[PDB]
Amino acid sequence: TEFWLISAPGTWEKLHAATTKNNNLAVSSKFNIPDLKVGTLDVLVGLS
Amino acid sequence: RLGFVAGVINRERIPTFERMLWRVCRGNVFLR
Amino acid sequence: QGIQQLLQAEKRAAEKVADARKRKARRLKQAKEEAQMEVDQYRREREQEFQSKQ
Amino acid sequence: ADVQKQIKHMMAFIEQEANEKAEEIDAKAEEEFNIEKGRLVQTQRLKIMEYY
Amino acid sequence: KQFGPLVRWLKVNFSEAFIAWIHVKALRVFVESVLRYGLPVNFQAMLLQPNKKTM
Repeated sequence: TEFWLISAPGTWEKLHAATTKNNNLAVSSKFNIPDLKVGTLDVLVGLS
Repeated sequence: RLGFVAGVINRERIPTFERMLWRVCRGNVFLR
Repeated sequence: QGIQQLLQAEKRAAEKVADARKRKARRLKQAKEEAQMEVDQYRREREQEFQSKQ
Repeated sequence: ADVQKQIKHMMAFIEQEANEKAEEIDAKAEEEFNIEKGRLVQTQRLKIMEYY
Repeated sequence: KQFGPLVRWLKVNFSEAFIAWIHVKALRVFVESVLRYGLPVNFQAMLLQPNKKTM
């Protein structure tokens, strides 16, 4: 079994349901993650 | 605060440098 | 045409970062003058017992 | 066009760190404003407690 | 006597590590989305599902 996880930001959350209209590709579930702490620019790319 | 660095490069790879430099820093640059 | 508008935002960010240096210093100089209320508290607290025992 | 999008990302990234680095000084102005008040009050009582 | 003790250990530790890699993939998905896209407040969150032979 394989998997693919891709986020597509900018309504904008309704175009993700348009990927579910292509029935031969994927079901396009939401899989929401909560809001995390931000506030870094050098440490954001250093954590990558 | 900071964020200025000056250099020079040849024109035979200037289009190939700015295409690769954007994908390495994940954006967040202004290369004129 | 974008580098001139970018450097003005960091120059606006310099005084906002210095406003914190004008806010941390403001709460520190106010603390050294509000510490004299402890001197005025113990002076009235000692004089009540330096007369009932005198 | 697309280069104006990266200029807008730098305006939101520089002002975010200008809000984080200033609020961290305020959180240092919240912990040390009482830790210097509690240290000076305990010090001021001891200069009178010997005189007491 | 060590079969049931280890099978009870591998059932709870591998499920913890698979959820740990799932949490690290979302940390890798929360990263590289505020740099590829703009960061006004937060980017729009979305995910996908698997597929077979039509990739």
